[PDB]
Amino acid sequence: AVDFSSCARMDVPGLSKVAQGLCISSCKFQNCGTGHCEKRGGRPTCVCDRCGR
Repeated sequence: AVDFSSCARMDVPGLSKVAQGLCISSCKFQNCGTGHCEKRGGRPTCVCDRCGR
């Protein structure tokens, strides 16, 4: 929906990069789901949505 930011806070230990790398690739395999780290108060969520070109 918004291709500009993606865990650019650098607040997490650092694994968030690999955790999203897999969440994105895995959910991308379907070609209709992009993995995004939706975190706010410390709740890292793995949302997958990328259907429709």
